[PDB]
Amino acid sequence: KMEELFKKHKIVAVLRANSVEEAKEKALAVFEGGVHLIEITFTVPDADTVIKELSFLKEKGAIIGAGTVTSVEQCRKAVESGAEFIVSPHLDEEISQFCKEKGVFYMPGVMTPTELVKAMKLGHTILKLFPGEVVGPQFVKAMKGPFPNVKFVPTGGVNLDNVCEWFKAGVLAVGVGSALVKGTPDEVREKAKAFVEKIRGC
Amino acid sequence: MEELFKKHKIVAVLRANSVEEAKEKALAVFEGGVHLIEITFTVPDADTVIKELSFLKEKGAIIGAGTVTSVEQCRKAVESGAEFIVSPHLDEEISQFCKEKGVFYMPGVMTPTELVKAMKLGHTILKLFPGEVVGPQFVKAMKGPFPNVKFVPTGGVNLDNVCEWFKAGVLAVGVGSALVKGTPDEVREKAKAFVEKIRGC
Amino acid sequence: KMEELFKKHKIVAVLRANSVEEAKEKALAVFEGGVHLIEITFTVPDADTVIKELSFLKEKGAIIGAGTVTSVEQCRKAVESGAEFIVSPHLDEEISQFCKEKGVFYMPGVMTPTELVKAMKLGHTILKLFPGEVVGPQFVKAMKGPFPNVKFVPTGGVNLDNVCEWFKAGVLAVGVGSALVKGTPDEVREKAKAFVEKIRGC
Repeated sequence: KMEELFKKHKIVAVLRANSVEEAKEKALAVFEGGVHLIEITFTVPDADTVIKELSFLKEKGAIIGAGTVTSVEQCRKAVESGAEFIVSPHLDEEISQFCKEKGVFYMPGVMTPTELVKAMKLGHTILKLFPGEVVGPQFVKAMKGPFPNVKFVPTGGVNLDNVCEWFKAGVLAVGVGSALVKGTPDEVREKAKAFVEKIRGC
Repeated sequence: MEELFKKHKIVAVLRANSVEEAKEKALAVFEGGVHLIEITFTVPDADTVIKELSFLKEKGAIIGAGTVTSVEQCRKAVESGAEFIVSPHLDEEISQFCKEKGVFYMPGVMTPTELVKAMKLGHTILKLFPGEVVGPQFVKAMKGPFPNVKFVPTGGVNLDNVCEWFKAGVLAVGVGSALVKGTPDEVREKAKAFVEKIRGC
Repeated sequence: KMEELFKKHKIVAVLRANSVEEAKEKALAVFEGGVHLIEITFTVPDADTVIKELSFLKEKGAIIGAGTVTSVEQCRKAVESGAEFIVSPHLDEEISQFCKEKGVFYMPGVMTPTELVKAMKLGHTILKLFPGEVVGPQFVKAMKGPFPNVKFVPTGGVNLDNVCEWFKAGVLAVGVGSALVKGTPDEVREKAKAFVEKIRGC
């Protein structure tokens, strides 16, 4: 289910905020601007409450998941609250096993070939590449040869200026954080439109 | 292998879409002066390719396997005559198998922590991958804390940067697409250029 | 205590050298130039001798530690010789445990988010980022989002040109090797003065 969605939409909003109220406002803005894939990070206070209270956005077509998951306890709260996918900055075998038990899509984050192979051995072929800015599109191109079956979602410093370079390198989708989600809701809505249009343009 | 890497300085990392293409490129490269030939397991029937190139060993070619990601692949490569095993990552299971089998294994590493784990498994010659991400800078940085580790970078090594890599302190380089892509004739020629450029530094 | 000393002093001299006498010459030079945090690496011959012999600087306010610690054996010798902190290029769980037991500050080095999370699970929030020149201040900015409580001390290529960029990126302190330590004692002392001024400035 999830693979096809990331393939279709090509962008996930990585939602960081300092309150439940701010996170909800930003999720709503990104969605109004055309971003349907929305990751509520666990750096948001009461992130699980946010996910539960965004059920109304799901009714409209939004796909709400959880990010910055660094423990199975957070993963469980995320899933119980309605998360449709789980993302972490790192590779975590425990979270991977939890998500399989629940039948929930997990996208671990990797930065190295060894992390990549460990993730692939746990059944993962769609990987978050984090921090993408640091390793660059070059990393994605380098992985093509040895790992033709693996697809990346680079996250970390993705912005309007570098988004097309990532798609030129062969990426499945991008995770956009601060370049998308910072600002007044009107600003965020218009940044969401800018990103959707930028991607449709590469 | 240590001494072979030291002497030859270049390993062709051979990716190809067929057995026939892989064999023709391995011959091209050898004819152009590259003695260390790594048949990656992304080559279809990479097993068969290594076995069918076994005769080149009699001409002094050293045929190994690359992109080895499981012990099952490792077994097939060794069974078919691979003289060395290379992977993009550090694999404890492949390390152990190659230790018992008495075959040289060069794991790939990208970080100081990965490097240290590989050293603890008995390795001091490491594939650095992807070289284009981490660069000569990484090789120079490792000389401080780990003076006795030596790297063989794979990834983006080309005619313009091969000498910088050797300036940074690498033991040999692994060259893929810059060497191996194109037709047999183009590959044999690019092989010659790399040997001369490397000798030239 | 070390967290507080890092924040106060902001720069650690990372001493590599080919002899005891060279290491001591460089330590004195850097100290006379106002760098109080001094890391003797275990690539210095008889580095534990260097640590013991520099003990007199401690009454002057120097804080002397050991770096390039790659085994518990070296860690035990360093602490025995008077090392007040321990640093490694990598994350070593055995060293972390030993240092925990002995009650000595340990700063493991990490280069990836997966290594970072493992180090956090071992109790570390202050991390060496190595090699700094490969991941850059962009790694430090990228980590602020998911790991807002983690503080970095980059080592690798920090120099007078980029030192303020690392601090502007959010680093707690910097580890400086050859940009600081290379040269005649007189040269090293003036570079130490230069680094302390430049850091105070930004």
